[PDB]
Amino acid sequence: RIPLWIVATVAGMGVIVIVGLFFYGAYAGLGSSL
Amino acid sequence: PRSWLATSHFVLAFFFLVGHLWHAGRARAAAAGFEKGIDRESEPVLSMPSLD
Amino acid sequence: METLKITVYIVVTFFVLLFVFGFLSGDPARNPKRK
Amino acid sequence: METITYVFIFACIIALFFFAIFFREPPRIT
Amino acid sequence: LLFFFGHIWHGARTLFRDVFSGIDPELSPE
Amino acid sequence: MEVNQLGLIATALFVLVPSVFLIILYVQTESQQKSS
Amino acid sequence: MEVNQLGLIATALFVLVPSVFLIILYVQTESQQKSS
Amino acid sequence: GTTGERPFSDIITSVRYWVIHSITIPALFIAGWLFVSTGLAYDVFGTPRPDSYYAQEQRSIPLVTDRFEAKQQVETFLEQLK
Amino acid sequence: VSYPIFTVRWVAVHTLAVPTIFFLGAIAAMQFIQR
Amino acid sequence: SANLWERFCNWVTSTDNRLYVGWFGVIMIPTLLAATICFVIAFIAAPPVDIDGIREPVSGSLLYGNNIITGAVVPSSNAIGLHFYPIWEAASLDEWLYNGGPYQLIIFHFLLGASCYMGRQWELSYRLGMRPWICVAYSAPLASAFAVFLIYPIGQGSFSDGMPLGISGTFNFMIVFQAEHNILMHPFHQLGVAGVFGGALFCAMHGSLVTSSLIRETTETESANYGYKFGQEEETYNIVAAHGYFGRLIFQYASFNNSRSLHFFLAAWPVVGVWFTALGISTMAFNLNGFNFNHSVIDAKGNVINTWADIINRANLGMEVMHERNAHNFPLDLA
Amino acid sequence: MEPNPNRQPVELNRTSLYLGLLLILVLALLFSSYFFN
Amino acid sequence: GWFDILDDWLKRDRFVFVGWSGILLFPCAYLALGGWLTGTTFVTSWYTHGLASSYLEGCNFLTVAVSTPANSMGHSLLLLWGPEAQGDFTRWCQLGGLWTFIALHGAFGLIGFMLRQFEIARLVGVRPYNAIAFSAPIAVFVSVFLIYPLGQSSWFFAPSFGVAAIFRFLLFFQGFHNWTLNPFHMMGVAGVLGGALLCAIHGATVENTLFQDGEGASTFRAFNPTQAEETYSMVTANRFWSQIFGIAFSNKRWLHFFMLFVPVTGLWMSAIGVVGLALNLRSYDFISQEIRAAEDPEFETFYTKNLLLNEGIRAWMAPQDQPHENFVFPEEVLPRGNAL
Amino acid sequence: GLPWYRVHTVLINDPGRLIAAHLMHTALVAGWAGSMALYELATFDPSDPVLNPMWRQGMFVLPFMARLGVTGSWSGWSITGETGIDPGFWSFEGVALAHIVLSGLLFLAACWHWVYWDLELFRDPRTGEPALDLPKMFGIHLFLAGLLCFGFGAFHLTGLFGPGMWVSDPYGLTGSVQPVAPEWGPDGFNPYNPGGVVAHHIAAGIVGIIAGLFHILVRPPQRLYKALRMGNIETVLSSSIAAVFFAAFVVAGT
Amino acid sequence: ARRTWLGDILRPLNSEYGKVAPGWGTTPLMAVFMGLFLVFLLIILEIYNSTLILDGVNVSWKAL
Ligand code: CLA
Ligand code: CLA
Ligand code: CLA
Ligand SMILES: C=Cc1c(C)c2cc3nc(c4c5[nH]c(cc6nc(cc1[nH]2)C(C)=C6CC)c(C)c5C(=O)[C@@H]4C(=O)OC)[C@@H](CCC(=O)OC/C=C(\C)CCC[C@H](C)CCC[C@H](C)CCCC(C)C)[C@@H]3C
Ligand SMILES: CCCCCCCCCCCCCCCC(=O)O[C@H](COC(=O)CCCCCCCCCCCC)CO[C@@H]1O[C@@H](CO)[C@H](O)[C@H](O)[C@@H]1O
Ligand SMILES: CC1=C(/C=C/C(C)=C/C=C/C(C)=C/C=C/C=C(C)/C=C/C=C(C)/C=C/C2=C(C)CCCC2(C)C)C(C)(C)CCC1
Ligand SMILES: CC1=C(/C=C/C(C)=C/C=C/C(C)=C/C=C/C=C(C)/C=C/C=C(C)/C=C/C2=C(C)CCCC2(C)C)C(C)(C)CCC1
Ligand SMILES: CC1=C(/C=C/C(C)=C/C=C/C(C)=C/C=C/C=C(C)/C=C/C=C(C)/C=C/C2=C(C)CCCC2(C)C)C(C)(C)CCC1
Ligand SMILES: CCCCCCCCCCCCO[C@@H]1O[C@H](CO)[C@@H](O[C@H]2O[C@H](CO)[C@@H](O)[C@H](O)[C@H]2O)[C@H](O)[C@H]1O
Ligand SMILES: [Fe+2]
Repeated sequence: RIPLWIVATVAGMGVIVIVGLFFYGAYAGLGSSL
Repeated sequence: PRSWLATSHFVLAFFFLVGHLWHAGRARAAAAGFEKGIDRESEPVLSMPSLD
Repeated sequence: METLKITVYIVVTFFVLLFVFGFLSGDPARNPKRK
Repeated sequence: METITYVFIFACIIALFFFAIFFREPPRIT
Repeated sequence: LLFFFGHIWHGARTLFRDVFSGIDPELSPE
Repeated sequence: MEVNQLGLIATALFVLVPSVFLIILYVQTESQQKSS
Repeated sequence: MEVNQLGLIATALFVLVPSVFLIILYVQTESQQKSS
Repeated sequence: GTTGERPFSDIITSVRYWVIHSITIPALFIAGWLFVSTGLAYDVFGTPRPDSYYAQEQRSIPLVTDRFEAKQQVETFLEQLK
Repeated sequence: VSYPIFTVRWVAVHTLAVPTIFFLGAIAAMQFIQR
Repeated sequence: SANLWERFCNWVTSTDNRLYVGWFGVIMIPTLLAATICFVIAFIAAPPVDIDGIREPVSGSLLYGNNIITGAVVPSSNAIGLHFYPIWEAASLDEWLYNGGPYQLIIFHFLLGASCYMGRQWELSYRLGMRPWICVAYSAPLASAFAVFLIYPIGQGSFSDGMPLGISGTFNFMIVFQAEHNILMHPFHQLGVAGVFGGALFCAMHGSLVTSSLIRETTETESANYGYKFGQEEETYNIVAAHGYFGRLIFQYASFNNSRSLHFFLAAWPVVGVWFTALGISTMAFNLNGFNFNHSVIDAKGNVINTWADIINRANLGMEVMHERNAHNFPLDLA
Repeated sequence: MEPNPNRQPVELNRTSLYLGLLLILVLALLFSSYFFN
Repeated sequence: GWFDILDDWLKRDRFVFVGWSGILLFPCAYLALGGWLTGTTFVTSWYTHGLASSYLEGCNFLTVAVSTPANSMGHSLLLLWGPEAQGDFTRWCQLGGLWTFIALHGAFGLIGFMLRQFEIARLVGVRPYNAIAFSAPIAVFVSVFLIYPLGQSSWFFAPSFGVAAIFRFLLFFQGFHNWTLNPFHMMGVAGVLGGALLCAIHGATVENTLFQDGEGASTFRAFNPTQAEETYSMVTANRFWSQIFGIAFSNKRWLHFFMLFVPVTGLWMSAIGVVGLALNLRSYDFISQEIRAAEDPEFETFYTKNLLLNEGIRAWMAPQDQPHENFVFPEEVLPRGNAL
Repeated sequence: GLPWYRVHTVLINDPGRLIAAHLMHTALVAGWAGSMALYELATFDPSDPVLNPMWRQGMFVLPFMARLGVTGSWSGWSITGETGIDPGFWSFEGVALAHIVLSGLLFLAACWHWVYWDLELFRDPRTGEPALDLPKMFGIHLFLAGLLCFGFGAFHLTGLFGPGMWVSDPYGLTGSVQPVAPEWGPDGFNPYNPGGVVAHHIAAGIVGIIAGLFHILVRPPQRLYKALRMGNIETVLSSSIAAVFFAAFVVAGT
Repeated sequence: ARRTWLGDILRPLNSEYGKVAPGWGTTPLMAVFMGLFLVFLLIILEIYNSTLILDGVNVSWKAL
């Protein structure tokens, strides 16, 4: 039913987001330097 | 900027030298024509006087 | 000390020459069978 | 006396290099 | 710590003698 | 230099002894074909 | 006692070295009959 | 060689799969988000909230200094924290 | 074929999958904890 | 004859010369012999060398108070910097020695030969009709030897910096580098470690597994090694029994079964990884150092909470401070 | 007493000789400095 | 009688093998990797040491860790139900219970995983040179995370399960034990480092010595996973190296054993070394050098140089790194060069 | 060719040349044992047990002879520093002597067993092949072991028949060799209570005697004899090496 | 072979070579003593580690 190349990219871009939300957290977060 | 620049380009610069070898080495053997493996039937080595 | 500089250059040039020519001497040719 | 002891073991590695190369048992095709 | 290796070696050499000299030539279902 | 006085021996034996052990074996091997 | 510091080596080598020369020959002899 | 049981390639592609998981996955994600969000996590793992390391002054660290009476010590440490 | 729905492997694949997402959600939540 | 040159070019290129002197080798051979010979003498006898800029000469040779572990060939002086200091540029050998002349002679030569050594590692393959790329795997170490001996100094401004030829001074290069670049905290080194650590890990695996699936062809009282004969026809172990086990250790698809695909992963993992560290040293050569998390995790009031990153930095300062005790006149270490 | 059955010959090839000397001599270049101390 | 019925069940060729060994390998392994992942994001190292060690606190992937327990704890096992924790899980988290928990579970986890290599090997019928090879890592972890500390004052001095929390363990060693000058660590390196070289020179030799058994360029397919002739030419290889380095293999069986011995041996020597640093039986100094430098103030070797670095690493680090010691070093005591 | 690292394989089925081998190892360890003793006696300074006690002088074997009762020399001095006492024969010199003699006998015995290696008692009566009944073998040894273990705790440590053991006070100021009384209470499990060292060798000795007879009498379940490849002497080696390293890790810790 | 006085008085000991009880013989009794031994060491290990304090025990140099 649901194609691989479509399960992938969705999830892929998906993790790029959560891992990006993490990278934003570096600044502003508690681990920020402010 | 002087850091960022000089830094990035050494990486690029380098990898490209690696790249150079990679292709110069491949195209220089794709020509003699054996970039896909030694010819079982006629192994150049097998016809050379041993050194011991 | 100057003589040593001369010598070395002469010496380094001799080898740099050999190298450049040796490859110019049609190196592609040297191999099992140049397809 | 140490200098000498160090330079010896070294001179030995170097002579052992010669022998291991130019005096091995040739790897004959079987 | 050096005798632990002895244990793990001889032990394994006991429960494995049947193969100590190499796997049984010709096999399948692996 | 104030070196350890037993160093010259600790190093000498540590080389000869096992090193000779090997020489013995090797040669005694060769002679199993009359060699040496 | 104020002994010669190289005595312990001069004696050690003077024993091992030639003594080993003989051990080598003997054993390499035995093996010319597979022995050892 | 021997290839047994329900395959992944298929299962990932199965509509039933996403039917089932497009509930479960975010469920867990929001379930844990609240674990932190609620501040529950803090209390579960005695981890200090940004405003609970030193009481206004005490530039001194609350360091456990002895086993056996270790706990009572930690307690009073939180105490002082007013 | 008639593959089963709940296998030993499923028990495994979930013990790591369930906690993770729970965490990824918790961790993604911290990114907003401040001061 | 047929003009010796024509002939010369055939010997130089002999495919059956005990050691393959090649066109690259025509340089590698004298260059490495100049370096190797000067190193060996320098290391045995050689006056203390005013490494840093001051006049606090360090002795590295054996005849001057060292042992194999402490001894080394010391880097050319800081007063010299990046300037080219060959023997003919000295007023006398003594000057040349006191200022560290031996170092430059030794590294410029080792780097030249080690390069041709890389080129040679291609020429022979060609002459033997084999695939190339071996020389590309060797570009990792070389790249690391280049970083540490040439790139790092070009960045810092002097060969006085840049790993010294000696066991203990190598530890020096490191302990200081850390304090100056916080390298352990740089992505490129961590990849270097994953590479070097990983590489070993797999070297044990490959070597392990294969040995574990050799085909019984020897008694119990004779080496397993004899079961193989040089050049022998077919394989010498069951690459399927191998995968049969390893696959089951973790899980089938989390394993290999293609010698070619397996062996490539062996030469790519450590090479790619080691390249990076070379790119780390080469990068931190221009002062783009490791990560810096000092005074992050600050609390509600503003108190700094200290993370392991700080105990690190605390130990780094200690290095920063004591190193080169007599070479600083001003607050910031910008060299 | 008479001949003993269990009894094989011993062996060590050139390569092993060479690899041994390398191991010995090198272990010696390593530890010698800590022996002289 | 049912033992077998069970044995049968356990030894069934599933996706992820199990085995009797698994009845240990998984209960622990998971339970350990689990505790790490937990402590790494949730629990703190504030009462134990004095730092933020998790995500919830503000730490990032590099700066997080499950940091050892307080020094005042000792070599206590820290059993959740023991004298210290007194059953209270949360406090258990605060006193550093999560460390002995990870350490000990991971420990039995490596025991489990080796038994596995030994269980699967016996079944599939192959030699066990992979459970033997794996002794090398047992040595490292069993001596670096268990023996070492047992030799010192408490667990507080063991590595801490963290990226930086390790780099710290590295410098500490350089600074107090002067590790890099230890012959055993040296071998350690010579092995890990050269094991990498083997694992890369062999990989490249194989790939650039392949016979042609395909038509295209991507020669990965040309290898029949099925038996027969060698895929590359050992004969050609042996030739290459021998003329370009003088020495060269010529016995695949020996080559692959060497590849097992090199990296394994070196991590073993690496271990013995640390077993020594547990008793502070380090290789710190060369007396011959010290005596000379004490008398003659113009004698300087890269040796002495490095020793000053250590003095610095200890002086400036010690204070925040060993809180239970209440160190107080007035600015006038701190050893320092000039200017800096 | 047999590899060098296997040369000693020629004994995996020569109970005579094995016992001969094992006899030589023991003989050497005794040699060394008394050997060490003498070296230390030839360099130990007894003049001051206050500020220059044996442990300052890098003494390794001397302390072990002290713990069990040997505390004096034929030279008239005591390790506690007592005015002209008199060990029996059992002085540090005596102990060293005894050992030097033992390693002598063991050496000779090690030869007899090498020449006369083909002893009937070594071959399976049913077959013409050599063989050792390890299970009964073990039971016999464990019997003796425990028998001896008991004896050591019962008569030696107790002073019932022999000296005691080195017992001191909380601050090593008054240590000496006194006879210790067993202690079965729970405190006898406190590593610092000598009475525990006595009660142990008395209990574990009996528990060791009982267990011996058992193995001397009861045969190994079919299943187990197969499992732990019994009958293969090399399975005993792995089992001992495992305990020997266990014992080790425990003596290193204490 | 070569029998001898001592050799004979011993023969009956090294005589039941392959001899073996049937099936799972005493194995379960063995599994009980083992698990029993195991827990005891844990009791020791935990006394020495003071992770199990007892009245009158106390693990310090203190005693005599
Ligand atoms: C309890 C004692 C013990 C005993 C009786 C044995 C017995 C045996 N071992 Mg094992 N072994 C042990 C402990 C023991 N081992 C330990 C602790 C380890 C881990 C290091 C090993 C590792 C080991 C390996 C890796 C191998 C054996 C092999 C063998 C068999 C042949 C040995 C041989 O050829 O030696 C002859 C040895 C030499 C010529 C060299 C000796 C070199 C060392 C480095 C010198 C040290 C010398 C010094 C005097 C020793 C003092 C000892 C110290 C503990 C006090 C033999 C059955 C071999 C085998 O299985 O064969 C098929 C084999 O390959 N063993
Ligand atoms: C004839 C009997 C005999 C006697 C009375 C002695 C007596 C002595 N020996 Mg000597 N020894 C002997 C034979 C003997 N030895 C032999 C045959 C050898 C080998 C050649 C040695 C080798 C030797 C050495 C190398 C050393 C001594 C030392 C000593 C002195 C005390 C050291 C000590 O505390 O050991 C205590 C010993 C033990 C801890 C043994 C018990 C071992 C474990 C705990 C038990 C294993 C049991 C097993 C698992 C079975 C299960 C038991 C069951 C009940 C549950 C002591 C004077 C020491 C000394 O000071 O030298 C002068 C020393 O360093 N001896
Ligand atoms: C259980 C082992 C043991 C122990 C703990 C001791 C302990 C002690 N000895 Mg005794 N000794 C022993 C065995 C032991 N000895 C043996 C078997 C002998 C006979 C040779 C001696 C002979 C002896 C003498 C002659 C003297 C002592 C002295 C001493 C004391 C001083 C410490 C010292 O000498 O450090 C020195 C230790 C070292 C630096 C050794 C380190 C070992 C290196 C690392 C091994 C080599 C590495 C290896 C080759 C690596 C290869 C790896 C491979 C995988 C490739 C100390 C109490 C001295 C004394 O009387 O004190 C006042 C003294 O003069 N001992
Ligand atoms: C650099 C670090 C390093 C790592 C991370 C590592 C990892 C691994 N090696 C394995 C194997 C091997 N490694 C081998 C040789 C080597 N391995 C080396 C170095 C490493 N090896 C070296 C130097 C060698 C010598 C060459 C061999 C020969 C094998 C194998 O056969 C085996 C394999 O299958 O190969 C792929 C795998 C075993 C899985 C397992 O035990 O599960 C069971 C245990 C679990 C799940 C619990 C973890 C236990 C530890 C004690 C707890 C750590 C705590 C946290 C979980 C993590 C710490 C966090 C960090 C930030 C510090 C595992 C992936
Ligand atoms: C002062 C500083 C000291 C530095 C020390 C450096 C040590 C590095 C040497 C590498 C170790 C060898 C590892 C492979 C083992 C092997 O396999 O080589 C063996 C020869 O070994 C040896 O005795 C090798 C002796 C070392 C030679 C040094 C090379 C010098 C370079 C010259 C440059 C030319 C321009 C013999 O080969 C084997 O021989 C047989 C073994 O039974 C089988 O055929 C095997 O498959 C294999 O062919
Ligand atoms: C993991 C993985 C994966 C994944 C992937 C992914 C996830 C991807 C993604 C991707 C993406 C996600 C992409 C995107 C792209 C895009 C593009 C390419 C774009 C372009 C654009 C443009 C050009 C624009 C323009 C403009 C605008 C918009 C605005 C206004 C202005 C202008 C006009 C400028 C795969 C499957 C491979 C497989 C393996 C694994
Ligand atoms: C402790 C404990 C316990 C338990 C617990 C557990 C078991 C847990 C688990 C947990 C888990 C199991 C978790 C997990 C988590 C995870 C995470 C959080 C992850 C993340 C990841 C990431 C973030 C990634 C990324 C990446 C990378 C690395 C690379 C490539 C790319 C990417 C980007 C994708 C109990 C109760 C018994 C008791 C007490 C203690
Ligand atoms: C280098 C070293 C080592 C080693 C060493 C050893 C192992 C030694 C041994 C030694 C020994 C092992 C010795 C022995 C000795 C012996 C002796 C000295 C004996 C004697 C004997 C005698 C004198 C006898 C006599 C007699 C007879 C025959 C008959 C009867 C009668 C009489 C008793 C008179 C160690 C590892 C620690 C560490 C590192 C270094
Ligand atoms: C392929 C091999 C390459 C080898 C290259 C080197 C070849 C020359 C080898 C020379 C060997 C002897 O080298 C010589 O040893 C003696 C010790 O024995 C050293 O002498 C050393 O000890 C003596 C005391 O015994 C001291 O007074 C002296 O001050 C100290 O330097 C010499 O300073 C060193 O020059
Ligand atoms: Fe391979």
